[PDB]
Amino acid sequence: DMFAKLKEKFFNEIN
Amino acid sequence: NNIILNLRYKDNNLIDLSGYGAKVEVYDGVELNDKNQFKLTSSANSKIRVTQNQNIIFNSVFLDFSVSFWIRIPKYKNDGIQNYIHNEYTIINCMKNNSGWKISIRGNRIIWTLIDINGKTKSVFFEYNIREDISEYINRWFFVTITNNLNNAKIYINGKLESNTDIKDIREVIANGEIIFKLDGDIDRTQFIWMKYFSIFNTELSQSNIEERYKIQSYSEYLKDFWGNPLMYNKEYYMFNAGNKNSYIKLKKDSPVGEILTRSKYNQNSKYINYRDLYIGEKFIIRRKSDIVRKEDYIYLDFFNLNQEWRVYTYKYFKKEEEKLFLAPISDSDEFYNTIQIKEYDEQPTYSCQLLFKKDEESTDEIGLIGIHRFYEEYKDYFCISKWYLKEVKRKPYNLKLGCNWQFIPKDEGWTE
Ligand SMILES: CC(=O)N[C@H]1[C@H](O[C@@H]2[C@H](O[C@]3(C(=O)O)C[C@H](O)[C@@H](NC(C)=O)[C@H]([C@H](O)[C@H](O)CO)O3)[C@@H](O)[C@H](O[C@H]3[C@H](O)[C@@H](O)[C@H](O)O[C@@H]3CO)O[C@@H]2CO)O[C@H](CO)[C@H](O)[C@@H]1O[C@@H]1O[C@H](CO)[C@H](O)[C@H](O[C@]2(C(=O)O)C[C@H](O)[C@@H](NC(C)=O)[C@H]([C@H](O)[C@H](O)CO)O2)[C@H]1O
Ligand SMILES: [Cl-]
Repeated sequence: DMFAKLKEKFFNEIN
Repeated sequence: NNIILNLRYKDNNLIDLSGYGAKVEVYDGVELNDKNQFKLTSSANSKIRVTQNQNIIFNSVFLDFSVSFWIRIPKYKNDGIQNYIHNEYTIINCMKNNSGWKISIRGNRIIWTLIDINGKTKSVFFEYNIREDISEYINRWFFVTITNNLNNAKIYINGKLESNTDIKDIREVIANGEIIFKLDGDIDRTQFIWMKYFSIFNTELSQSNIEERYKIQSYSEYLKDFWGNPLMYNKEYYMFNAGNKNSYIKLKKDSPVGEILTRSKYNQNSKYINYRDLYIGEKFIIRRKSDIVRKEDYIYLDFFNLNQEWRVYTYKYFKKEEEKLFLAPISDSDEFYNTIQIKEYDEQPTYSCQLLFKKDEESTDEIGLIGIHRFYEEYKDYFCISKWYLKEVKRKPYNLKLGCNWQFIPKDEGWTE
């Protein structure tokens, strides 16, 4: 679930 | 093929494999490995004595002979700079009755010296810069060749001519001495030298022929690290961009992406040296996808963060020509690719490699090459994947400026900073 928080950040980063 | 001495590793020993059968005595202080590398240290028993076949020496007056080898000379100590610059020491010697040849080092200089029986002496050297941000010579394997005829003594580096001395004033040079491998002179206890593929020829080698030997002896099925050593699986590495020499990768704060930063430099006050720090940025590790990393292997590019091994991914469905790579825990996820195939697109000798993302170990589709790109933040450089590189790498001659070109830097005792 911490991973999910990281994935969410990644998608911010590229959008 | 005109080779009269060919020192090679065999059975935890170095042996002359020229076919002329010289005696080679390697003493206990010499460190060896099966990659043919040998190490000369400051200790007294760290030496090699070679007793030549007395039937095939070089011609003492026409002076028609060549010496080739690879060498790796450690970086200076930041606090031993004056001893480094000023102390000359011999590394290899072939002298009889005070005549013959020798190979010497004086800091960043490597020197060839001839002495005729009359006592006349002439030298020629190769010197490399000690102020470069990134040097291709400091602490990295490179190829040396010295050739002699009656008129000129020349030094070639990596197949190319560097120095040229007229040696006409040199008369008869005694040829038949023992060759002694040993650091000789005023040196530090920490001073050492790595060498490999030492060979002597009874001919003046041409540049064309030397440039070929450089290519042949450069070739391997496996990749190399920054220093020119084998690149390995399961080994910690810093990452260098041969297209962005002064940049490094850092995990962005509380973000799963790689930002690109400028290397810190030598910041002490000495005005003889300059360099960029090499031991900075994320620490990576290469894993097999199922020892030595070979071209076309399938790998995982991982790195250490928070006492844990994280992984470098690409988003499967990125839209633009490039995109930020995803640096995150090891995880199954259908939104990302983890499979990288490691490449060497350059046809010429190099320590650079490229990293190609694919769907798996079977697919023929190519997702992009790992590289560096400036993103819209004001702009900012990030660790990226790119399909743009995919056509650029097709260009001839291979473009060395592409940011898809990477080298791996492990810690090394020959580089302190
Ligand atoms: C400069 C740039 O970002 N190039 C990217 C390009 O962007 C387009 C425009 O670019 C140039 C260019 O220099 O490439 C200008 C040229 O005149 C074009 N050439 C022509 C017409 O002959 C050329 C393009 O390559 C096209 O392929 C051909 O059309 O583009 C850029 O000027 C333009 O700019 C913006 C404008 O400035 C903004 O103000 C405005 O808002 O919008 C426009 C666009 O919106 O944008 C153009 C595209 O829109 O786009 C292509 C994609 O086709 C590439 O992205 C290219 O960027 C290159 O990306 C790759 C990754 O895919 C690398 O990241 C390149 O950077 C690095 C690298 O790592 O390789 C960093 C290194 O420092 C540098 N190495 C060094 C120091 O040696 C290398 C580089 O490889 C070497 O410099 C040479 O290979 O680059 C990145 O440049
Ligand atoms: Cl380089």
